[PDB]
Amino acid sequence: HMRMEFRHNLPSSDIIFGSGTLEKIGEETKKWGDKAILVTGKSNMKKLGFLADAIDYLESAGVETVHYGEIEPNPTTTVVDEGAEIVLEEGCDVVVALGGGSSMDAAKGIAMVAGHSAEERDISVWDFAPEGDKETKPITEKTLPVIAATSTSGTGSHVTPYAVITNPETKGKPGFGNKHSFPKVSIVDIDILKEMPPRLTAITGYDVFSHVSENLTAKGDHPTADPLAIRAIEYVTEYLLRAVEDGEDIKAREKMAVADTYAGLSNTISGTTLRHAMAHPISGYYPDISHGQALASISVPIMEHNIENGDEKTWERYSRIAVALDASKPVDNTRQAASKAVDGLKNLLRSLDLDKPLSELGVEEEKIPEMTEGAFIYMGGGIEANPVDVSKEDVKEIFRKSL
Amino acid sequence: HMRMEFRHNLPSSDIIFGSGTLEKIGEETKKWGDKAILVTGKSNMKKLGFLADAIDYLESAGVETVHYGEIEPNPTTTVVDEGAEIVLEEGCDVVVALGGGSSMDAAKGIAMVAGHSAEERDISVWDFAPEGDKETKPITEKTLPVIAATSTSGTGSHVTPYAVITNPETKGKPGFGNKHSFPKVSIVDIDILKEMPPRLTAITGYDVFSHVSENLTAKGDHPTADPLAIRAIEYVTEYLLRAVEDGEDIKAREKMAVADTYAGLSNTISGTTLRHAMAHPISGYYPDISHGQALASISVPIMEHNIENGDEKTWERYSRIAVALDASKPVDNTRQAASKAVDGLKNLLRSLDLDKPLSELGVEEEKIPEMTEGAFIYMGGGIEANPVDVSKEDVKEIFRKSL
Ligand SMILES: NC(=O)C1=CN([C@@H]2O[C@H](COP(=O)(O)OP(=O)(O)OC[C@H]3O[C@@H](n4cnc5c(N)ncnc54)[C@H](OP(=O)(O)O)[C@@H]3O)[C@@H](O)[C@H]2O)[C@@H](O)[C@@H](O)C1
Ligand SMILES: NC(=O)C1=CN([C@@H]2O[C@H](COP(=O)(O)OP(=O)(O)OC[C@H]3O[C@@H](n4cnc5c(N)ncnc54)[C@H](OP(=O)(O)O)[C@@H]3O)[C@@H](O)[C@H]2O)[C@@H](O)[C@@H](O)C1
Ligand SMILES: [Mn+2]
Ligand SMILES: [Mn+2]
Repeated sequence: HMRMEFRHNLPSSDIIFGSGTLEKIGEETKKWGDKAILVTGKSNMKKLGFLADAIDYLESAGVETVHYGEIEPNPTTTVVDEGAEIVLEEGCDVVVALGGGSSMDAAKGIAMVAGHSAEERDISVWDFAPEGDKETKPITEKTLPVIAATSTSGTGSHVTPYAVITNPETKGKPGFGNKHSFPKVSIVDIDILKEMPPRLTAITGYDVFSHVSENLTAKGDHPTADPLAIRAIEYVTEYLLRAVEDGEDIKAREKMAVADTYAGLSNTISGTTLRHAMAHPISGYYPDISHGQALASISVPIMEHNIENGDEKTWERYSRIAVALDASKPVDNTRQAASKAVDGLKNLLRSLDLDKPLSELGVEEEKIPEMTEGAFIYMGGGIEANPVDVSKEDVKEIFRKSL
Repeated sequence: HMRMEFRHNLPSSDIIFGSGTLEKIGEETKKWGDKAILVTGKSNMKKLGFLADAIDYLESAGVETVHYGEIEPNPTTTVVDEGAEIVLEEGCDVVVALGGGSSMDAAKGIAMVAGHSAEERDISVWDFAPEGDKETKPITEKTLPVIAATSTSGTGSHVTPYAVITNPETKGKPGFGNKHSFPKVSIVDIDILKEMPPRLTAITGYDVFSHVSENLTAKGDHPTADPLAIRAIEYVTEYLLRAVEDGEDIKAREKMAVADTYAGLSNTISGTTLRHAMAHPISGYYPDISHGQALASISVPIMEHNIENGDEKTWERYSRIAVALDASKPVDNTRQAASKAVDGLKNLLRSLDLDKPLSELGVEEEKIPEMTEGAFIYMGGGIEANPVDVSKEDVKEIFRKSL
C-alpha cells in the first residue's frame, strides 16, 4: 500500500456569515486598529450603498477611516503601492477590504508593503512577488491586519493568504502571501453578494469551481481540503445557475457563498494547478479579461491534458469531480471514468455561457510564448502542483487549442 | 426561505501526517521553546519505544526535556496541577504531548496553569473549568505552546482547543479551552497509531464517530464542519472494523487518522451535544470507564430522543448520517429517514462489540441524579447545543434506558 504523507497548514480563520453581517465590520476592525484604510472598487459598493454603510459602521464603532476607492479589476502594483503610501501618510493601522478578489488582494498587498516600510516607503509589493528564482522579500508578521468583507462568491480571498497582483511592466500576475496576510476576520454578507449581476455571478461562480477542482487534483495527498472541495463542486452544480438566473434566490446565494468559503479554505490547504498557472498570464497580458473567463476558456484542453497523461490516482479524483458535477454516477479510477469530468465541465461551461475560445476574448496567437513564459516565471508553484508534467511547449500547445 | 447565519472560528492548524513523522517532533518543538516537558502516559509509549525516540529527537534537536510520564486515562486536576509545578520548577517553556486524548488534554492543562502562574503557583486548572455559572478564569495567550503527537485515532485533541479534566472532589469532567490552547503543531504518526490494540482502536474509533455525528446535528448552521464530519463517518464505516481486525492494515489506520483529524477540526468549529454531555459524568463518576464506551452505552437512547423530539432540519442531518453509515440510500428530511441512523448506529456498535448497557460497565442506578447534575453543571454547552431541549429528568430517563 502507498503510504499517505502530507503537511496541512491553515492559518486561523474567523468567518462571520449571514445577511446584514456588514454591521459587524466596525466592531471587528476596532479589535485590530483605531484607524482603517477602506479598500474598495470605484463604483459598485458606492452605488449599492454598502460603502456608506461600512464607513458608518466603522466610524460608529469609532474607527477613523480613510477611503481608498481606486481598485480596478486585476489590481496592479502601482495601485497597491499608492494605497500603501496613503496608509503611511495617514498612519492607518488596519486594512479593511469591501469588494471582490481584486479589492481583497489589493488590501493584503497594501498591508504587506505598509507594514514592512520605513517612514515614506522604500519597498514595492513586487519585492514580495515570485519572479522565477528571484529571492522574494519575506512576508512577515509586520504585515498589517486585514479585515475582509467579500462582495463576490468567487475568489475565496476572504479566507486565503494570497494576493494576486499584476505588474504592468512585465505583465506578470503571480499570487503570493502566507499566514501573516490571511484576514483576521472574514465577513460574508448575503445582502452584498445577492447584488452581483448574472454575468459576474457566473464568472466568480466558475472561479469557485476552478479552485476546488484544481485543489482536488493537485499532486500529493491533501485530505483536509478534499471534503470541502467536493462539497463546493456539488453546490456549484446545484445552485450556481439558480443564482445566475435569479440573483434574489437567497438559498442559491448562500450555498455559493458557502461554496466560495470552502474554496478559499481548500485553496489555502491544497493549491491550484495548471489551469490557474496559464489563466493568470491571460489577465496579465489582457487586463480587461476576467479571471474566471480566462479560466473557463482554457479549462477543457487542460483537463483533457491532465487526464490523458494521468494515472489511476489522478483519474479517480477527476471521476469524483464528474460525480459531483452530476455527469456520472459511479466513481472509478480509469481514464474513461475520469473523462466524464470533461463532459460535466462542458455542460457547466455551457449552462453559464462561459464556453468561449481565447479568440473571442481578444487573445491573439502572437502572445503564446509571452504568456507561456508568464506561467512558468510567475506561477511556477501551479505548474509544479499539476498532477502531470507540462513542458514549455506543452503549455504553448494548450494555449493554441484554447484559441 | 430560512436565512443561514453562523460564525466559524478555527485556530491556526499545522498538521504533520505520515509514518515516521515523530522524527519531526524535535525540530518543531524547538521553534517554540528550548526546554520541553514531555507529557505521556505511564507505560505504552515507553514499552513501544516511541518515548525513547521522542526524547532522542527532542534532544538531538537540542530541546532539553523533562519527562512527565504520569498521565492516567481520564486525567485529573491533581495530575495537571502537579505537572505544572514541574514546569515552573524546571523553567520549561513548551509542553509536548505524546499519547492519547488523556495526555494531550493534560498537556494543554499544564500549559494553561503554568503560563498563568506566578513563580510557585497560586492557581489550579479547575479555575479555568466551567462549573455552572462560576466565572471561569480566562484562558489567555499566556498559555504555554503545546506540541501534540497523537497516539490514538480517537479524540481529535491534536487539533482541538479543548482539555477534558476530571475533578475527583466533585467528579466533574468538563471540557474547556480556546485558541490559546490549540496545539501549535500536530503530529499524526501512523507508526504509533498502528500499535493501538483492537479494543483501544474500537473505543477511540467510536469517539471519532461520536464527535462528527454530534457536530453535524448540533443546533444552528455550521457548514464548514459538515463535509469533514460526513467524510469522517464514511471513513469510520469503511475502515474502523478493518483497523480493529487487522491493526497492521495501514490504509485503514491512515483513514481512521484522517477521520480523527476531521473530527477534531469539526469539533472545534461545531460542538458536541447531549451524548458527550452525559458521557463525561460517567467517566467522572467511574474513572475506569473509557470515554468511548461511555459514549457507546448511551448513544441509542439519546439518538432516539433527539429524533423523536426533532424537526425536519434535524431529521435531514440524521438521515445523512444513516447514508454515511451505509444504513440507507436516499437522504430525506422525515422522522422515518432519520430513524435509519439508529439502525446504522446499532450495526456499528455491534460490529465493534461496544453495545453494552451501563450496568455491564459497573454504573449503578443510584448514581443517576448525581450524573445528571454532572451533565448540566459541567457540560452545559453540550446540553444547549443539543438539537432538542432536555430537562433534568429527560436526562435521568435517558440514563435509565441506557442501564
Ligand atoms: N487572493 C486569492 O486567493 C485569489 C484572487 N484572485 C484574483 O481576484 C480577482 C478577481 O476578483 P473578483 O471577485 O472575481 O471580481 P473583482 O474584485 O475584480 O470585481 C469585478 C467587478 O465586479 C464588481 N463587483 C464586485 N462585487 C460586486 C457586487 N456585489 N455587486 C456588483 N458588482 C460587484 C466590481 O465593482 P467595482 O469596480 O466598484 O469594484 C468590479 O467592477 C482577480 O484579480 C483574481 O486574479 C484569483 O486569482 C483567485 O484564484 C485567487
Ligand atoms: N480535548 C478534546 O478535544 C477531547 C478529549 N477527550 C478525552 O480524551 C481522553 C481519552 O483519550 P484516548 O485517546 O481515547 O485514550 P487515553 O489517552 O486515555 O489512553 C488510554 C489507554 O490507551 C494507551 N494508548 C494510547 N495510545 C496507545 C497506542 N498507540 N498503543 C498502545 N496503547 C496506547 C494508553 O497507554 P498509557 O497508559 O501508557 O498512556 C492508555 O493506557 C478522555 O479523557 C476524553 O474525555 C474526549 O472527551 C473528546 O471527546 C474531546
Ligand atoms: Mn481563481
Ligand atoms: Mn469524545
